[PDB]
Amino acid sequence: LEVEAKLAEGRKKIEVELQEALGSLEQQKEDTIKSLDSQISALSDDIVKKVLP
Amino acid sequence: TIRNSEELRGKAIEQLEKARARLKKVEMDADQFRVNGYSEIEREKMNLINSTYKTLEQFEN
Repeated sequence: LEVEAKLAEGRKKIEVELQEALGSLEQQKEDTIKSLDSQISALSDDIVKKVLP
Repeated sequence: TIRNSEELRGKAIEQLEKARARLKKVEMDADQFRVNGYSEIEREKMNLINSTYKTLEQFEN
C-alpha cells in the first residue's frame, strides 16, 4: 500500500509535467505562427513558379 | 519383575533423550527457518519495490 501510494503521487507529478510541456509547446507554435511571415510570402511566391510551366 | 522395571526405566530414559534431542533439533529448524524466511521476505520486499519503481520509469518513458 505504501509503494502504491508513492506510484500514484509520482504519476500525478508526471501528469503535471506533461501538461506544462504540452502547454509550452502550444505556446511555442502560437509564437511561430504569429511570427515567421516572410516564410509565408516566399512560400506563396515559390509555388507560383511551380503551378505554371 | 526386576527385569521389566529396570528395562522400562532404561528404555523410557533413552526415549526421553531422543525426544529432548528432537526438541532441540526441531527448535534448530525453527529458529534457522525463522532467520531464513525473515530475510527471504525482506529481499522479496525489495523485489516488490524494484518492480514498482521500474514500472514507474516505464510510465514516464
